[PDB]
Amino acid sequence: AEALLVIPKTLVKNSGFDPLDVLAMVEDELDDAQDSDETRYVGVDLNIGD
Amino acid sequence: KGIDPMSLDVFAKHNILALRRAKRRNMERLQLVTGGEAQNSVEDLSPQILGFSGLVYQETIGEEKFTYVTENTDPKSCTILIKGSTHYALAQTKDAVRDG
Amino acid sequence: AESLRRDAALKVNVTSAEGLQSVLETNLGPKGTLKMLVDGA
Amino acid sequence: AESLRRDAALKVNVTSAEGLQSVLETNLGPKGTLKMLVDGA
Amino acid sequence: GVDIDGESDEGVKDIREENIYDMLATKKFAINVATEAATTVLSIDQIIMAKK
Amino acid sequence: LRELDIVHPAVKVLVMATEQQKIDMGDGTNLVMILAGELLNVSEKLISMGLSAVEIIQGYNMARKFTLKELDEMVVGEITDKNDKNELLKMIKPVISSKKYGSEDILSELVSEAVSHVLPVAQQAGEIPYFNVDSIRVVKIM
Amino acid sequence: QHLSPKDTTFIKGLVLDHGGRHPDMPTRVKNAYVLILNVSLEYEKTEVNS
Repeated sequence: AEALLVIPKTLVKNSGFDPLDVLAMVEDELDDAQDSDETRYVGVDLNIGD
Repeated sequence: KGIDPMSLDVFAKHNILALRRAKRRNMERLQLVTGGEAQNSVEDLSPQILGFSGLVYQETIGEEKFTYVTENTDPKSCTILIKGSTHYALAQTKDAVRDG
Repeated sequence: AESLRRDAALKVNVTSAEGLQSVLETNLGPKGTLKMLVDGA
Repeated sequence: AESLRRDAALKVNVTSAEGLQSVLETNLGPKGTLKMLVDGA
Repeated sequence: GVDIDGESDEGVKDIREENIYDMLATKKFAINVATEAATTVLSIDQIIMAKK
Repeated sequence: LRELDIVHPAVKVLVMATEQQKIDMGDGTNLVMILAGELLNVSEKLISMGLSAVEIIQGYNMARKFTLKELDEMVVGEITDKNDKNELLKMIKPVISSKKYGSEDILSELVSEAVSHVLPVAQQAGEIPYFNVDSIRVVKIM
Repeated sequence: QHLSPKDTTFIKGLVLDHGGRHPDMPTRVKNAYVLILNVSLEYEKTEVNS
């Protein structure tokens, strides 16, 4: 499971962005989606950073 | 095949576009795009052998010249023209097109 | 009387993978880096 | 270019603690080992 | 503009006196080529070579 | 550049871009190589500053589009393409300049006169090309 | 290798390398008929030089 998270950390590593900062922002959005019964996909935006 | 200099003045009065030194593999796909069958003998030529094509215009370049068979009703074929200024720009673009 | 515990060995096989990974690490993604490779040609 | 912006000599401070850890890891607990030191006098 | 001088002068002088101009086709084409030239060098973080 | 032996393959990148200036426009080869070399010096300070080279490349793409839009507003005069002997003196003078000193006055009338001989009489027609690159040959004699 | 990559366009048909070169050929021909001709339109010589 930890070996599959290197891909989103690699995309932000070349641009100089903090891989740990963008990792916590995605996990915070996935917690709100588990409570609701809807389906929403989350992804990393390299241009904006969020 | 080639073209003799005698027929150059004949095709100019009728504005008949002439070509020479054609690739054998490229002519096999012309039967699908144009629709006309290859005619070996003019004595057996039929009026239905003539195909259909759109606007044909040749670009003017000193080193080489191009012929556009494009704008066809049912071409059933495509060609991706790769342009570039340098040599590495052609290898990078060719890799991006084949990956897409 | 010769017998061993079969030491882990391994190592460099993974270490060589880390050096090769860093070559393609910066080459992946739209924001990655483009590297030049010319061998003998 | 100038300055440094790499502190990586810091890993020696962690590596120096790794050697002391492996020494004191074996003698920890009732199943540990009894260490012996000799000055030579 | 920039004056070469070579004898004497005070400050700069007008270029329109000598009518020294540059065409747009030459200047505009030189910008796109020089931009992509430095882009390739900055984009290459690794170089692999081999002896012949 | 063709008569020099290149060792590092990164140098050939600037050489290939320099040849593009000579083939198409034929002028400005010194402007391309010098400007490309300075962009690396200003980018070296950004590397030591900690700025990644990815955003440096993206910054030049935004600055290049802003520069091309300002080139149309910097145009002072417009060449009427009269092909007159006196009108061609304005374009040829800076070309001979910054190369050989003292010959700019003598070679201005010699080059401008040979161009008007090979060009026919036409105006406002760009369909059929006239001036080629082989129309002017240079010979030497002791 | 001539034109820049920014000026590239899509080709619906097929393009060929060596075309016919004549000064009086028209620039644009609309609705042209394509006819494959396998016979030689140029003078031929004996296998031995003559």
